Amino acid sequence: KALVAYYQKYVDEASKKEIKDILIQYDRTLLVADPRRCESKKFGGPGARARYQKSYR
Amino acid sequence: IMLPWDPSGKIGPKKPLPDHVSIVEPKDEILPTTPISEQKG
Amino acid sequence: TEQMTLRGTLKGHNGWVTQIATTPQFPDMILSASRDKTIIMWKLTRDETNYGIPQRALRGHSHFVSDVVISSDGQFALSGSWDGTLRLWDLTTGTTTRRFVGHTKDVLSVAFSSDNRQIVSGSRDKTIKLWNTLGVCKYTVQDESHSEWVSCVRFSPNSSNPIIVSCGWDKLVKVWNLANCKLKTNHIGHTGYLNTVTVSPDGSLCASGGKDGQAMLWDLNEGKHLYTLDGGDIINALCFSPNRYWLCAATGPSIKIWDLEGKIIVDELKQEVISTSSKAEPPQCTSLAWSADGQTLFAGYTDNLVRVWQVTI
Amino acid sequence: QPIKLARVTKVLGRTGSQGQCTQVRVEFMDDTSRSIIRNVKGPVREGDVLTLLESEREARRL
Amino acid sequence: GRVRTKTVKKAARVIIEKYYTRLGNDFHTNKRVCEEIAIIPSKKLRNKIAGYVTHLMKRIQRGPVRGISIKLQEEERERRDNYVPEVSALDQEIIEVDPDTKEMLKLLDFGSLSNLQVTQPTVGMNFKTPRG
Amino acid sequence: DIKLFGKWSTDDVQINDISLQDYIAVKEKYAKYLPHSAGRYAAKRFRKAQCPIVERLTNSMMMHGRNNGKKLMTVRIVKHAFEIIHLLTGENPLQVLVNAIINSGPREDSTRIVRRQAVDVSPLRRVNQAIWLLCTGAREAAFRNIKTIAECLADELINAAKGSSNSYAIKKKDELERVAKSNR
RNA sequence: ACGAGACUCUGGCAUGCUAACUAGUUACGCGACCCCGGUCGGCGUAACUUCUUAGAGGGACAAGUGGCGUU
Repeated sequence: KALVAYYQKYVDEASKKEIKDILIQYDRTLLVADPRRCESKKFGGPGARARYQKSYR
Repeated sequence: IMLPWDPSGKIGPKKPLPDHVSIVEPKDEILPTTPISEQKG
Repeated sequence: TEQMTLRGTLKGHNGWVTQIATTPQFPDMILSASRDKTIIMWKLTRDETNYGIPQRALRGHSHFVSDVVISSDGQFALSGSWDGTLRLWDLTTGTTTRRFVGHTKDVLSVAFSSDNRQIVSGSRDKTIKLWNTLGVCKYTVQDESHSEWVSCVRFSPNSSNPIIVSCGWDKLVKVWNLANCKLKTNHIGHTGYLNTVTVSPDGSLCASGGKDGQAMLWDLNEGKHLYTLDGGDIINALCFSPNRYWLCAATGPSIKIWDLEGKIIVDELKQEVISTSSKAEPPQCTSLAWSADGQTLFAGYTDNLVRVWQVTI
Repeated sequence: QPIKLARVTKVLGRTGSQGQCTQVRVEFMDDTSRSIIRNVKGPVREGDVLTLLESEREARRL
Repeated sequence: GRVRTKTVKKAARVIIEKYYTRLGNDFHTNKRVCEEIAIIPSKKLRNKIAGYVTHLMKRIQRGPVRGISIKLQEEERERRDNYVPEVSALDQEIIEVDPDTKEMLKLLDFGSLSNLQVTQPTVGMNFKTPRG
Repeated sequence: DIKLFGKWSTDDVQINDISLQDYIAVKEKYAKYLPHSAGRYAAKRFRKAQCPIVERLTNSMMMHGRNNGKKLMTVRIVKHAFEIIHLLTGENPLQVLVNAIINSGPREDSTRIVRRQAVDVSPLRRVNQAIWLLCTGAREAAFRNIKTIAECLADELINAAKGSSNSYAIKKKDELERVAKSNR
């Protein structure tokens, strides 16, 4: 992202376009942050979704 | 008791209910066709 | 007598082009605002492959850039955006010199003076603010101002008349005095909200287009309704040719140029490789501006492309 | 009998006791104008090729 | 599950019905229309309403919508519904007439017209649908 | 430029089965340097299919509890496995993997539509089942053995690609198809 | 009409805004070590707020395109 930002400001946008293309084509995550964060635990379980073992009889 | 709404904020709160969408009435404006100026000074 | 053509398309926007501002100084360069955060300073190469290539992006606005205008010198560039602020870009280096803060709501329009001294800014807060190039709101119109948004503002190239124009969504064209900072005259007659106002290169008459599709002319010498031209669709942007005796209109999908002498169409300009054949709306033209020499017409549509229109005959 | 290939031209419905089998209109890419309805396990989209170990069954429709 | 609730639709209909001429097809302009001409306490609800407004504006461009009214109502149900042809489909040269319709015109004053072609009667008296 | 793990250049490899050609993502576009990536392949339905099969293998290796989220540790296993495959066979290890995924996927399987009638499989089902089977082969093979994971994973991929029926994956695949013929 | 939704908090975005010696970065000087440069959560002061904090705004609406559907 820093080189793409350097090539935006301090050379032409033709070089920055060319390089953004080659990076995004390979892997989107080179220039875009994954918004995924550790989901909050809830009571009645050891974590977010998983619940504590229900007992019958 | 559910309080009524007042912008004064004395008898109730100042924020309206999120459900309520108060749409203001369009003014009875007349559409012209005449060459009209209003020069002054 | 003839027909316009495409030379090429200019492709370096994600959001669709809201304003194109030309310059007399640099002919191998055009500056266009956009519905994204970018304002692209182009480089016109005139190749087989690409007519225009993007040289610089003026990023900095929070939201949509609605209006851009270049200085007469071609050293600075002023932009008005929906963030509610203005930028004055060092067009050489590509950074903000001055950032003008004062407007409450979205700044829809902005213009320089011919001397690049005065700045007039039309916003959705029913106000027009007068700025210096050092960021001081010298005067604000409040008492007798527009009843709705200020959709466009332009200056008189005639220095003899300290007079500016302002179309609004109140369906009125107001004419202001720069000196005393209160209006000379109102212009009532135009039905439907106004999108655009362009002032003639002379500084003698002005065309106001909007919702009606009725480009009404307005003489600056004596405020009188000269005559009306039927656009057909909604009018988005007008522009008088700098050298020629031609008024241009961005009427829905088409670019409709008239001759001023004979009240008759010269050319209607549309897409030739039509893809909106089945239950699809064509990408409507929203902003356009004639070149330095009045030879080329740059036009930004809603499909994120700047299309060019040069004279063939 | 040979092992033949068929292309999914249309995925009709979701059949099976627990709705565990897509019911699918398959076009034989050998005999390009012969088509049958046929039950398929796993996720099926339009235009993926099935390997049939026999091409003579035909599923009962929804 | 992006179904608009009654609060979104009612608001979006009334906003078109009263402020039709201020709207367009762009979401982002009539988002700011909905900001001005209505006092909506939420930003999310503002967008929902602006969004359905734009959807109904595209529907109005196609044709008239069951739950809204346009000012003329609307150059087709008003103006084009005053359609008149050159000559009426009634004004016929040769009007075909049944022999028994000729009889009830004979027991009227109008026993002899010029422009009535009395036809041969419908032989094979068979006009019902078979049972079961 | 040039690829995989250092040293297993992708294009070279033919996907023989035109049925699985779409859902065995190995070649041209999916040529990445590691079996590691951010992910998002399990957000939408078929996004799984556009994941490079070496990352699929790596993910499906970390199983039986104690290994869950030890991806770097199974990136390494697959690295050392591809070493062993190249030295023991002399082929491009990607080609050996692809051949195994093709030969290891059951082509039709029984289900409950009683005495459970037979149905066909999705090509994606075959890829998923193939990866599961030959990983479950490698995992079972190595348990309480002096043989390592990288050796067992290599030997499973060889004997599967070879078409041996001495592999765990090919024996269970033949066993599914045999039960499927038993009720068609 | 209540309930659902709206709402509130929270996660993700802002090289736009507001600012900071109880938060930094970058420059510069000083000092250490290696053969101009490299290292330094060694020391200090000159701009700035990207990183940091938390305020105001913005931002997403099935909005754009193609399909299916009383269209």
